[PDB]
Amino acid sequence: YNGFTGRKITSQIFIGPTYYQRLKHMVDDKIHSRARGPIQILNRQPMEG
Amino acid sequence: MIIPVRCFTCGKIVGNKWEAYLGLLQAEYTEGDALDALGLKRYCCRRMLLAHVDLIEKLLNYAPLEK
Amino acid sequence: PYANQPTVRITELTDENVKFIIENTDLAVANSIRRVFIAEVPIIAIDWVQIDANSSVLHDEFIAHRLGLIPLTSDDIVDKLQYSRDCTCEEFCPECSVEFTLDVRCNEDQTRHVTSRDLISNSPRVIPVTSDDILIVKLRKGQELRLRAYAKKGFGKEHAKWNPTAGVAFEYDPDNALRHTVYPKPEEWPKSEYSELDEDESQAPYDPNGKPERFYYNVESCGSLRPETIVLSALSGLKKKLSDLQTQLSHEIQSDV
Amino acid sequence: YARPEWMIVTVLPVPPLSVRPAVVMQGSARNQDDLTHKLADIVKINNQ
Amino acid sequence: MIYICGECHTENEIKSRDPIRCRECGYRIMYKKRTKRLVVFDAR
RNA sequence: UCAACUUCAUG
Ligand SMILES: CO[C@@H]1[C@H](O)[C@H](n2cnc3c(=O)nc(N)[nH]c32)O[C@H]1COP(=O)(O)OP(=O)(O)OP(=O)(O)O
Ligand SMILES: [Zn+2]
Ligand SMILES: [Zn+2]
Ligand SMILES: [Zn+2]
Repeated sequence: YNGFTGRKITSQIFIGPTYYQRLKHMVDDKIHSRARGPIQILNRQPMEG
Repeated sequence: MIIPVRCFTCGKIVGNKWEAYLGLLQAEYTEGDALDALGLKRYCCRRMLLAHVDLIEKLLNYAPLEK
Repeated sequence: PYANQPTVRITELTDENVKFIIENTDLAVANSIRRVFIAEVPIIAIDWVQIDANSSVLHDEFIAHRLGLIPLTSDDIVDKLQYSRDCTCEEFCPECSVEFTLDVRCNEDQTRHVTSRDLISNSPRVIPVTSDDILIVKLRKGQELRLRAYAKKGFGKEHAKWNPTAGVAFEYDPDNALRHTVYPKPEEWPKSEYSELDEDESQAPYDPNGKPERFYYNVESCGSLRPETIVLSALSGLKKKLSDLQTQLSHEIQSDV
Repeated sequence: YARPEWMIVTVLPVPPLSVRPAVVMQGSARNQDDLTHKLADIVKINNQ
Repeated sequence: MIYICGECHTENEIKSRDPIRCRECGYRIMYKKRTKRLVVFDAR
């Protein structure tokens, strides 16, 4: 049954208990942004990482 | 690590049923019959007890940092 | 041009369950009543935890999580209690919250099962649905858990800890006569418990003029609120949301004029 | 712009310190660039 | 501060610039011990 | 708040 409207979904949906794993890759570890931050000595270009 | 309070899918309290489940398993009851005796009806709640691994007992073997 | 008059028939009433049928109502109204059951019925649950000492294996925020999920009796005073935002006093006070305390130490050799029974409330009306018990943590000898908690009014839209219900079963058209679900092979499909069809007939004949009515509900209580009062509070809360909407609408219409 | 004799190295250009920065650790020590070490070797051999 | 011993679990008070050795057991691993200030946890 | 190197992962 559709959660928002309550109407039965016309196509019957495949449901069951499946085992799922949470991989170590998480968005908080990957989000990054740069704006005139630290700069390397030799190249005098923005740093890496 | 320890039996979750409340089934994830619906929210029925399953935290109070682990010790009773283990006792019923010791009695003779099959896993399904014990789950029925505890009142777990939907397969979402039965997954909570059936698939639970109680690691808190293994962690309690290590001695506490402060005694 | 006006609202239909709904009718209710309660089939089952037990301390944990209410099975009822609402007839002559719209699908939207019925679904939103179910939605309010799940998300917009106020309840009392722990939302502030301060752990003085936690030497248990579980970390502090794990303990706080488990304490928040513990149901608390909220039958009468949840309507009296105010939200923390509404209360004039800074932080929390008897009117906006309830205080619990836990002081457990495993002095004995045998493992001590800290349960919801060990939580002690300052007001007798809120108790952790103890009258087994929910296991907060297991303590080895020499391990101690001491904490103070404050429980506040809230509803399930904020957090699932405030859900007053376990599973709301909602069904309409038990025998498919509006063809809202089109079975590829109707015979393979199990009959509903509310189905009135004979065993030979898999589906009722298509009703071209039909509209979803006679909705069947089974509301299971989590123990915090009685299953009857979950439904009554949901109806009242939906009515209050509509009335607030109407007040704001009238004010803005007056402003436009 | 280029005479064949100028190809043979009689004067070795020593790059500025910007080209070969001094690599500082904790103020306790200053490692030197590979170019600085190679130039030190060249100076030693030239003096010998 | 006061450091709890790793092995014998007895609090010992070690001044700054002092070797990290528990009295009466000699273990060289100490732990800083929980803070007096209290942190609020939302049960969520 | 350095730099080289390696390895391991992500597309
Ligand atoms: C579809 O093409 C992409 C891109 O070409 C880019 N890519 C990825 N790895 C590399 C690499 O090593 N070097 C370069 N240059 N590009 C690379 O990744 C390719 C696919 O790889 P995949 O086949 O694993 O994608 P699934 O089919 O596996 O997707 P699921 O169902 O998991 O989501
Ligand atoms: Zn469940
Ligand atoms: Zn207050
Ligand atoms: Zn020691």
